[PDB]
Amino acid sequence: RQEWLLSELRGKRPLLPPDLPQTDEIADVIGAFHVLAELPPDSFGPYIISMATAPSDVLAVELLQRECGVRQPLPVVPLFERLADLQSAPASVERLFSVDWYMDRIKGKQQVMVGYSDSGKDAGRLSAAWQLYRAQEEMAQVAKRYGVKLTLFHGRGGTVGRGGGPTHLAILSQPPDTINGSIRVTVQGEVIEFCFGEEHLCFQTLQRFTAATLEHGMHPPVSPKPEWRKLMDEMAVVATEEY
Amino acid sequence: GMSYIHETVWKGVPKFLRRVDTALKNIGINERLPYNVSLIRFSSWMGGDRDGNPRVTPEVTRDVCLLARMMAANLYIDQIEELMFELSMWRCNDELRVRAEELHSSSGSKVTKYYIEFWKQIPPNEPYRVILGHVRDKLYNTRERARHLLASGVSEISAESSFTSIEEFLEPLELCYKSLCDCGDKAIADGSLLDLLRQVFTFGLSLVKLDIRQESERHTDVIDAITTHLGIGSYREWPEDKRQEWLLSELRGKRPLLPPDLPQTDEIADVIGAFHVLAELPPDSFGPYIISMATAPSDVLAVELLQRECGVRQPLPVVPLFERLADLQSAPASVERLFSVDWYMDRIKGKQQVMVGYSDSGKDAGRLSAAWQLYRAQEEMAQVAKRYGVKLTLFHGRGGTVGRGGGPTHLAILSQPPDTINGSIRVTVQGEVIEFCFGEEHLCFQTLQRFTAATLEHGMHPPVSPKPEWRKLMDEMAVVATEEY
Repeated sequence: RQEWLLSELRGKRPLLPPDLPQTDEIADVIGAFHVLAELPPDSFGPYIISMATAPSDVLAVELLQRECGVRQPLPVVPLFERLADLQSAPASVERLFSVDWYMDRIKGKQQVMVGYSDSGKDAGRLSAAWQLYRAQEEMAQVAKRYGVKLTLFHGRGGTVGRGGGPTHLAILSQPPDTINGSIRVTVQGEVIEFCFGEEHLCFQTLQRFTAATLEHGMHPPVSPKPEWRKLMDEMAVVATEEY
Repeated sequence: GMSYIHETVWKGVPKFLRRVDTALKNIGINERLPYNVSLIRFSSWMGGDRDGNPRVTPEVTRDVCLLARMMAANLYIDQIEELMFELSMWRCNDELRVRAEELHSSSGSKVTKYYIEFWKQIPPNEPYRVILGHVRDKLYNTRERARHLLASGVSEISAESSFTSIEEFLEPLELCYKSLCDCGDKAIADGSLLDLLRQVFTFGLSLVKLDIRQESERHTDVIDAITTHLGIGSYREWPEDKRQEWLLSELRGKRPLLPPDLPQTDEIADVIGAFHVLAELPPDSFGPYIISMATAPSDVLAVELLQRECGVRQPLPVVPLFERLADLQSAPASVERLFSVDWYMDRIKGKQQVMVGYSDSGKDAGRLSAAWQLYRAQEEMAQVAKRYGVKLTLFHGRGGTVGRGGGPTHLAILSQPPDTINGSIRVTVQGEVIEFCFGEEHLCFQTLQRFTAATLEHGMHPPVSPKPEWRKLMDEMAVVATEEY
């Protein structure tokens, strides 16, 4: 997949065939790619590939996008949500930084979302929670190694079950040196009423984020002790087992 | 050249046939000639032929081919407008009765005050006037549709609101005929109705089909730039067997070759342009796509590619132009080599056509040599086809003066090898001659008469085949002639 896609991306000759048949599904996706072509570049965020698993997953949207004609190809970002993908994530991320082509189009910046909702679904809460830590822990290191301004998109839910909880507490419970510059966070419907229902609520919400986020940078939390690390890893498998 | 169509040939054709009917009955055949059959058809090169003439840009074709469609639309209206006045019968087909009633409740509008005749809604009491009227209205949008298209960029008038195909225009007409013949009144059907029906088959929706021409070395430029750019060699420097390989792989393929980032050129584009327009306009408004000075079979394929690659619904057929002496000799060669390509031979579907030029042939060699050479050439070519079971039809590039292959029509047909016409032939009416042949009433009637009478006879009573003796002397002389010239 990587081999082919990569060469195809370096080619000059078209691909998407006119006579190509189309499912009620193969259309809903190819059409969407066209709407992005029309609308202005400033009105779009990134293209997030749910259930991201391997480096090809990204390269595929990198292609489909140019093969459907797009001025400013939205940036593509992986959504490692299953425990399996989370563990492998750090690899994927490094691989993508290995492909000269990508590294050049990346321009030094890179984003990657990480789900909490489904993540805690396959594996227990404790396990998922711990895994996510390591996830962003290593990912950062990888990035850092290639000098990439990796920023993480946090798919936090409304309930503790989907990664919910007090803003500051949360941002606090994240590996030191992973936030610093930027951070993205979701506000699941119900939470919007909460976090931005009143004016005093809004002001405080803005207050919370910018504050918490500022501290985590200049006053990072403590890095777990080897002993803690080990015992965590352990309780990790035991928590999924019973799960 | 159009002036003749809507001034003498338009109302001529129908009359010519009426006589072809009277003749048939005089020989026993108590049946008119089916209106679907078309004894004579008119095509044009004005706007399509762009070989060596830069002024015929791809837009020129859109314009001329659009304007011509408006003229047809216009002509037919005068036809229908009156026809309505004639078919005032009420006794109709069980089938027409339905078709009519539906259009009655569907219209419901009658406020068309700007209509000189048949302005308020037509009662279903007059079945045919009902359907005819409908056909007329759709005809107006067809005329206006084109007007706007020509005037501005587009038209408010919808596609479905107008006639886009000949079948769409025949179904209603044909209906009336059947209805009439069925409910008795056949004679009344065989009247103005029969005439209009014939016109539609002869003239269609665009007065005349339009041929297209362009020396192949241009098609080579385009294909070569496409390969160079994509990083796969220079199509130019490719050996004929190589080109046939690549070109055939492509035709078989499914993945697009035409890169959007392709570096255009006034000419590299001027040619792509042409193809695009071919896609825009209807499939019917065109004739064949001729390739000047095209030799090897790769030359016929390179076009088969570009057509589809530049997106063409019903890609028009390709026909070579053998004119220079040399090309006429090695003519049956390239011909056979071309029937040897499975893909081609397969999409061709038996029918094949090649054009033989009469001007340059005797320019480089004698008139005698050339005259004999064109005979031999189209003689053999007729077998290289008969052997592969293909209905090859010849396009004769006959001029005005004998020096360019001209001369009396019946004599010129009679001078053609036996068994090489069989009711299928295309002949050019070079500028000046158009005046000569269709300038007046009787004049036009003679040209049509002459052509069909000759072509008919040349088939059922062929000319003699040259005795071995003659052939030898002829071949020998031809040499002396050319050596003398």
